[PDB]
Amino acid sequence: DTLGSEGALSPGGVASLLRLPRGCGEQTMIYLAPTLAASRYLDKTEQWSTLPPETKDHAVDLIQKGYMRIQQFRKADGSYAAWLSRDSSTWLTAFVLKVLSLAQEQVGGSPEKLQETSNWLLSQQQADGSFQDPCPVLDRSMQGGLVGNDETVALTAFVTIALHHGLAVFQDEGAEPLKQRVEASISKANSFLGEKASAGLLGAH
Amino acid sequence: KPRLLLFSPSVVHLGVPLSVGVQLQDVPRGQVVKGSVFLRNPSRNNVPCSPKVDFTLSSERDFALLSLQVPLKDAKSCGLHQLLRGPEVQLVAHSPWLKDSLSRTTNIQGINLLFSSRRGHLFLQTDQPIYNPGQRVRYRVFALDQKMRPSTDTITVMVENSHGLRVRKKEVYMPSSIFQDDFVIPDISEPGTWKISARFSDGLESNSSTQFEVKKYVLPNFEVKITPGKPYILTVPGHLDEMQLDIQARYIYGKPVQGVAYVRFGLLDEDGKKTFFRGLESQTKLVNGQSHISLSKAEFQDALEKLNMGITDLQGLRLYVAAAIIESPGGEMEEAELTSWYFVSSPFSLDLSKTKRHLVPGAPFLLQALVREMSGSPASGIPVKVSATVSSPGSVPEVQDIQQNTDGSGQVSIPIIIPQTISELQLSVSAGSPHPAIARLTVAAPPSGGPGFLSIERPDSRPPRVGDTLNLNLRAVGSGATFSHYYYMILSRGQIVFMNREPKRTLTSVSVFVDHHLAPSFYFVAFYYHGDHPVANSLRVDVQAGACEGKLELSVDGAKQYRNGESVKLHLETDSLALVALGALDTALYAAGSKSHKPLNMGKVFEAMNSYDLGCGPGGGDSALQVFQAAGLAFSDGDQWTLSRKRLSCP
Amino acid sequence: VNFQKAINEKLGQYASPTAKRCCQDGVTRLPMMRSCEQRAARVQQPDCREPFLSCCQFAESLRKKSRDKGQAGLQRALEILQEEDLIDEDDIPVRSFFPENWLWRVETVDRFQILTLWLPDSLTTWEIHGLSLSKTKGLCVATPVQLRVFREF
Amino acid sequence: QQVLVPAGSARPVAFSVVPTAAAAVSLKVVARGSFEFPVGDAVSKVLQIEK
Ligand SMILES: *[C@@H]1O[C@H](CO)[C@@H](O[C@@H]2O[C@H](CO)[C@@H](O[C@@H]3O[C@H](CO)[C@@H](O)[C@H](O)[C@@H]3O)[C@H](O)[C@H]2NC(C)=O)[C@H](O)[C@H]1NC(C)=O
Ligand SMILES: *[C@@H]1O[C@H](CO)[C@@H](O[C@@H]2O[C@H](CO)[C@@H](O[C@@H]3O[C@H](CO)[C@@H](O)[C@H](O)[C@@H]3O)[C@H](O)[C@H]2NC(C)=O)[C@H](O)[C@H]1NC(C)=O
Repeated sequence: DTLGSEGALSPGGVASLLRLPRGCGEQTMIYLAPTLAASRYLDKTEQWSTLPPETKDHAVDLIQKGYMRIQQFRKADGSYAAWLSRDSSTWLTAFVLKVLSLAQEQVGGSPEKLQETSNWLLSQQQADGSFQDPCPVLDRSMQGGLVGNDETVALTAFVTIALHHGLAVFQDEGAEPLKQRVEASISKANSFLGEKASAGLLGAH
Repeated sequence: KPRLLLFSPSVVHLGVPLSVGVQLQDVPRGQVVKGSVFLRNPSRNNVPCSPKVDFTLSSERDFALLSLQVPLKDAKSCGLHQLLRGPEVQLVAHSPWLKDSLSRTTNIQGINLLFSSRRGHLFLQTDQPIYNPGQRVRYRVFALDQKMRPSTDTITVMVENSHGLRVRKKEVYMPSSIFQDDFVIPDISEPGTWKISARFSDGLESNSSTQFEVKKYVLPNFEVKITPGKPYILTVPGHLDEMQLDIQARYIYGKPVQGVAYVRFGLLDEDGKKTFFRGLESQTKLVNGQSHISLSKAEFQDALEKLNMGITDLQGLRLYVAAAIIESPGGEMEEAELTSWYFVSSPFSLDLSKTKRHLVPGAPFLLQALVREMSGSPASGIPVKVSATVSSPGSVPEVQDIQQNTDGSGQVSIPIIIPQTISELQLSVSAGSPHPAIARLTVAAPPSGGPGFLSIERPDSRPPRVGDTLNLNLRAVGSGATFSHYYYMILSRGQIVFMNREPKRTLTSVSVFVDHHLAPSFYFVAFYYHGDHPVANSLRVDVQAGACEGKLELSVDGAKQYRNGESVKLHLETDSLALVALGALDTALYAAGSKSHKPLNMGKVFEAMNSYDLGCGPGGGDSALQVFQAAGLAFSDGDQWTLSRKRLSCP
Repeated sequence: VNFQKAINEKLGQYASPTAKRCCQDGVTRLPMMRSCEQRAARVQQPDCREPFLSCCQFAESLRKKSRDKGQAGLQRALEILQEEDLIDEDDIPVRSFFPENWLWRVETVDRFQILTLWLPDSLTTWEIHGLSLSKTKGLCVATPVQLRVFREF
Repeated sequence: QQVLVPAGSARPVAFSVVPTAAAAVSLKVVARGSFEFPVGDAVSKVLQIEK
């Protein structure tokens, strides 16, 4: 009921079921990440035959619709901004790489552009190993104090999860020059996350 | 003394047949030679690219026009697709006669050619030229081969936005040779020009593209017209025309708008820069929804001096008129602009592109010009006079003053006789009255010690229709040779389409039958041999406006004014069973003020078919070796070589 | 007229396009009535704030001094009208919305065929284009035929 | 309601109405030319009425 013809794979997708305006750039992934998760459940359980066969056409239309919309927010240097002509956000750039790495095969995307995207995220890693955003889309960590500790750790963990999904894009061309840099960047950030997790006092999120 | 001639188009397109011309001269009376010609990799171990076409040449059939297939799969096996330094391949002819009688050190003879993956013809069009973010856009692409017949090969179609990023990429193999696709522009899109590009999947550089503008929503409440009194401004020392315009504002149903019109004047550069006159902005009230604005010659010169310019400083700029009409009852306003008010030196313009710019000493030089009236191309009945300064070596230069009246589509062809002892020719062309359009050209004579020249004379220089017979005169000039035949060939769309010989007479005439294969323009190349030296010259013939094979006719019988909703019946008639792709476009988006990206016509189709033409000139003739290069060919006789193009372009 | 000349004369004091754009934003009247200095404090670049503040202060002072003076006439009534806006030197907006392309299709036609169609309503006359694709005879471009749709009432 | 419309002109016609339903009503305005003129047009649109 959640991922079927009456759910995430409806002709209008979950975007019409969530019932909120989706003008912002991050909201474009509501056409992508839920549709991808709905396809993963039906693929691994071999349940496409139960639904009407036109659902697969609905799925690829939603993913291509999201890819076509989100690419309008792409900056020249491979980063993504919350709005058009707005400053680039490290968090949103990570979210795009985490989702578009899975969807690029079926939408006709370019692996070269995603390799350019991950290189920009690597340039935002600080000396400690944490990542930094000059204008994050989400703040969240409020009411509970020590906001800088939670934000930097949550952002770093979110970028690493995005960079790991980006490893699936690489082939033989980027196996030596770029893939080794990303794996080292993930290991450098995991050292930051490891000491902060061992030190404790992190928020629940 | 005996030799084998090999010419071929300068660039071979992979996947489509390459027409190869082979000819031999000065052979014994009963000689018969045989061999093979094929493409081979100039790198590696010089692996031949599979297909070999054999030739058998006799003294009674000394020429052969061959078709080399050159398939894609064997081009990859040859290793050309991998590349190294440049995209070049060599076409080589193998015959024992090279070692058997010419005694050339190698049994192989060939020349280097560039290669390209471009093949076929791809036409693509959108359902509208101008869209708004949020609108769906339908586009269709047509696939045709070299012979303008439907092609079923797989294509890859891609759409990029204003910033050049792909938003869609699809691969489709298409029977019936028409592919249609829909998509919706996201509403947050930045305004600009998007581009759709379609190419054959195997042809990496076979791309054809159409582009459209996506812009923000704007619909005027009432129509606004800016109408100049004269559609151009004449600037001549001591004279300046009236410079007057009318401004009209009315609602669509007809009632005139009651309001005030604010008009401002400036200069519009050809790059796009706008420079306003700060003191000459004017405000006038509309009467009957209209207003008449006049800018005096005194005010205009005062305006130019305000920004430190003179009347002489005008250089093809446009007088810019920007009008804002504000309604009096409502207060809302609409704007309009006039960007087509050029400063011109004459009501006519001269096109001198068809001039050879290469002299043939001792033979008439044809001055070819086209006179346009800016509003339209054909300026017929206009007197055009040429002043020809013939610079002789040593003696005083002599002047020829010839004139003729343009006719037909505004063309003119003025013979200018030049002696055999000439250093350079300087031409001064003056067309139109009272204010003439001028064009000045200087041509240098070929080297004086040349081994003779060939003159190709054309009696009536009017473009022939498809089906007419054109007669061309071959006239050798200079020292004179002992040759037995003239050799001529026809080049159309970058391929050798015809080749033949013509015997040497006191007056030799070649009759060419122009059919559909030769449209829209073809090169006529002719040559003879004088003591192991080729002597050649070429002439480009433009074919008159052609028509389809068969026909497609659309007709709505009777009066074509219809009301809303009621049915209308359209008649479609065609020569065979065919796929008829239709489309209805509003006349507003195609109006004068809009840079509309005009739709397809037969002119666009013929121009697209001519994209494979390799001719980088109007005829050439300075040197017999490079007159084949100026026609688009690469050629070698075993003694001299063509240099081969640096790039698929005309430097 | 006098308002347009003075604002353009103020714009003439700034030669850089960055300064002109920051100045042109200043002379534009905000919808809600925020104080000029209060409004000018928002812009993030001080190199943009300095011309923005100067043009905003000059525009508001000039607009209030010229206020209530316009609409001359023999009548003793006074028409209420909004404050004059700067007429942009940016490009004018050419119409961008046009009716959708009906009859965008491809039909199999054997020798000849007639299509019965229902005409969408509009006041602009349109022209129909056509492309014929034949396997034996190739591509052909039809000459456009005009169809003028009009409304009596 | 008899309304005179001049040539090449537009004339608004004022009708008064107040919705008492709670769903949606399709209202249709009918215009017909008098005398022997067959001119006339009708427009039907749905008016969404909310609580
Ligand atoms: C098929 O695709 C090729 C590859 O993009 C197209 O060639 C490109 O053509 C454009 C237009 O001429 C070139 O841009 C121009 O460059 C010159 C020199 O810098 C500049 O002065 C112009 O203002 C313009 O920017 C572009 O360089 C060229 N691509 C390459 C790699 O050279 C070709 O036009 C396409 N053909 C069709 C029919 O779409
Ligand atoms: C059709 O409709 C039009 C518009 O409503 C009618 O025009 C009106 O015609 C009358 C009679 O001619 C005009 O009144 C006269 O005006 C003149 C000055 O123009 C004056 O000297 C006369 O004493 C008289 O008052 C009236 O002004 C005019 N409407 C407008 C807006 O100017 C027309 O009459 C109608 N056709 C018929 C056959 O009734």
